[PDB]
Amino acid sequence: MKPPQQQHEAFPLFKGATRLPTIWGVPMIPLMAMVMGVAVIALTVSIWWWALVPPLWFIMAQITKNDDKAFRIWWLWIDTKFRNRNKGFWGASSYSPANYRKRR
Amino acid sequence: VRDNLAHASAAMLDVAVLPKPVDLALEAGYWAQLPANWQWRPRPAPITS
Amino acid sequence: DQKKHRQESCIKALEDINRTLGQSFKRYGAELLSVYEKGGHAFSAPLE
Repeated sequence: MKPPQQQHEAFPLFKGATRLPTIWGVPMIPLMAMVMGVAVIALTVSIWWWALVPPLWFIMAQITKNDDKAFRIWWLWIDTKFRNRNKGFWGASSYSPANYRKRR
Repeated sequence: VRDNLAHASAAMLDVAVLPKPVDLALEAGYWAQLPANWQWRPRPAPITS
Repeated sequence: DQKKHRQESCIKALEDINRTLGQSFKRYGAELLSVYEKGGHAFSAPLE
């Protein structure tokens, strides 16, 4: 059927949605992760390796511009469905209902 | 359940809100339903009240 | 088997399209053409 529809009276929705706080067009938290990683590489192997910044930084800008919140999804997956140990045994990631906190 | 998901996607697209099935954050979304869980929400996007 | 998978995916998608068009042509008197049988044999309506 046709429940209530629009006739240009619809309440405006502005596209300031998910315009995340970005510097150079990239969010703070993932760019800081890249800074930490490249700093680790620079301190570990060689010091010529702050040239690893612009390539991955540009690829991250292209990723963020297309799909503004990819990194939050990435971190959620990594934290939850990647940590869960017995993925293989169950055929799927499962959490026991009864609270077996290793106590007795 | 996939058939119903495709149906729901068609329904949402009919009213001009482009949906994309959650694939990597299925568990995060499913734990984002319980009230008082902001740390588990996949895509929080600010909007007018 | 994956040819079959593509088969049901396309059939279901197109069948949803057909239902939506039928519901959208209520005032247009639309009629989806389909197989009809004459004399113990299958005669196609679209093929005509």
